[PDB]
Amino acid sequence: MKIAVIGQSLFGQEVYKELKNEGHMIVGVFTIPDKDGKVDPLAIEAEKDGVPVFKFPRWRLKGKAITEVVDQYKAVGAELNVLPFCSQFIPMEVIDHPKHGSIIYHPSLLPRHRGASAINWTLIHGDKKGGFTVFWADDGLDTGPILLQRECDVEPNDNVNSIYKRFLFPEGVKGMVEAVRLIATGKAPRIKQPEEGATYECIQKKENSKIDWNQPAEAIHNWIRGNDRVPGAWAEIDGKSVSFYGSTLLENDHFSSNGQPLEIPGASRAALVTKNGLVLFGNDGKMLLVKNLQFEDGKMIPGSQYFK
Ligand SMILES: Nc1nc(O)c2cc(CN(C=O)c3ccc(C(=O)N[C@@H](CCC(=O)O)C(=O)O)cc3)ccc2n1
Repeated sequence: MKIAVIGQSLFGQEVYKELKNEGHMIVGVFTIPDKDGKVDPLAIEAEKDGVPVFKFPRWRLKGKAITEVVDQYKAVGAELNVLPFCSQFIPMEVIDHPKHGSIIYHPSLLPRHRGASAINWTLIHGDKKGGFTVFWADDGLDTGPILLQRECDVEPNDNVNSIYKRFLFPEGVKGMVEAVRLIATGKAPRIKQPEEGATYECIQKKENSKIDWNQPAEAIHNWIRGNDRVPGAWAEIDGKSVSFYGSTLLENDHFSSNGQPLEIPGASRAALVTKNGLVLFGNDGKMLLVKNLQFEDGKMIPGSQYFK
């Protein structure tokens, strides 16, 4: 069938590639404009195939959909919109335009974790189970009826990147492909989302990923891994804004074997720089270990080397 792909990043590219190699006509790709001279991977792949690439900076403006944008989209004649990882909220005149409407990839077990930072919050809350959902877009935020859903285990030391690469990405690509296949054969369902279990969380940017030190070690661990690597949980250390990556809960050891005292404003007590990384304390006195630190200037250094 004729598909419009509205998304970005490598996930958008992979969904694009699998759909076209299943024989669907990609009549248009609608991704983000290039910034810093870099073309989005989805735009790159599509232009090689002679598929029309669009790079709208915005779809809606002052409450309403932009007219020029909507008519450019409508011209490609999509029978279905596929939104692999669309970072932009889409006007209903676009969503409802195709024969089959629009389906959306979302990396949480809806109704839980509605919102664009669902993966982050899956970890921040320390969910034991995560996964993704392919749903039919409606006017609400991640509220549309479910087409399919897939579940995975959350590992105690999973960060965003690791659960994304192990499961959410590869199985998500196959889920998007299977969903389109169900639509084509005309047997895809519309499972209305249950009210019970529905949650919303804010979008995770750098400013609101600042660390609250006044929590148990486990909650700090979940927070840090839940923002690793983007946007990157951070805290003030000696006047500078320092980002934390690669957290693991740590019961061992005393002390663990000495190490160097590092004062952190707001921390329940002083941290310890050790040979294996930065040991941090929660308010319950328990410990976590952070492998990597990053200052505002982007260079990553091992926590063991803070003083060196
Ligand atoms: N009609 C419709 N309905 C949905 O549920 C959508 C979900 C998504 C995916 N998403 C979260 O799962 C999602 C992604 C980004 C955003 C978002 O708000 N992005 C911009 C705003 C873009 C805008 O306002 O147009 C931002 O706040 O940074 C919202 C939801 C994308 C488009 C959607 N369009």
